[PDB]
Amino acid sequence: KRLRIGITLHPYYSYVSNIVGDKAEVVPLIPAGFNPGAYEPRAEDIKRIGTLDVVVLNGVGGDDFAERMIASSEKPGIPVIEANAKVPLLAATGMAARGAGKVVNPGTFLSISASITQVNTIARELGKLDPANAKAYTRNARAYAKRLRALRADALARLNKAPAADFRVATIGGAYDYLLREFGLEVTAVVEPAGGIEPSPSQLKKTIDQLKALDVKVIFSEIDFPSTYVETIQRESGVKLYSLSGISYGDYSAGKYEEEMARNLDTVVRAIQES
Ligand code: NA
Ligand code: NA
Ligand code: NA
Ligand code: NA
Ligand code: NA
Ligand code: NA
Repeated sequence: KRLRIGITLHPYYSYVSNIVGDKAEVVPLIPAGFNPGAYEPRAEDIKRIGTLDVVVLNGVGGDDFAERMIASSEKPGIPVIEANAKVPLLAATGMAARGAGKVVNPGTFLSISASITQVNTIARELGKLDPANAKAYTRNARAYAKRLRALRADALARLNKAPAADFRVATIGGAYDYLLREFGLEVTAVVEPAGGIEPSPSQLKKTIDQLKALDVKVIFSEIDFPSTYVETIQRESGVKLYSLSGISYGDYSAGKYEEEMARNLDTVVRAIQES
């Protein structure tokens, strides 16, 4: 009776939940506790696609697993929502991105303005599939966007207090590229991620060497290093390492996206205010 909407990544559960409310069912494609980098979808997950009416996709490199799961299902021609259709995309850069054939950065969801565009795109397409609830989906998308804009405005107001020189930062990877660009942060250099969260002494040395060579004091890292590594990096290079949430862990909830974006924007503001 109610429309059954498939979702891939955690932010899309928040988007769809806030758009539909109780009027439709929001169905995660892959279970909570599992990251699709790497996790192999079960027959149970593929069978579930046969119970859905539409699948919302990031569709720009964030959820390639979803298109493969759909092709193997009982509904390969199921309606799909390309959430990023109207979102201007950022290039994926570095040795790793080039070596993987990655053209675009898919983390559009870490931008508030991009999330608003995706929410409006989902709400429009959902109403085409379920005309009876089209008015409600639009009204909910408007209320959701309003809350999201207030979050963007609040962070932008707190950064307005800070001088333009403080906005010169650097990164380890490009995971937060859409967020940093949106909040007017100038990325001086991008240090290529080497060796994971627990790098070898040789891999850590190379990172510290690349960091001390920089003229910035704040670094946003894609790699969430344990405190001992952070402590060593900071003491040996004089930079301050900050990590943000990629909104990809634990339970699916309607509030997850906004709760974690609030915190990410708190870290960015704290980083610049402390510099
Ligand atoms: Na990716
Ligand atoms: Na489509
Ligand atoms: Na990345
Ligand atoms: Na060494
Ligand atoms: Na720190
Ligand atoms: Na759930």
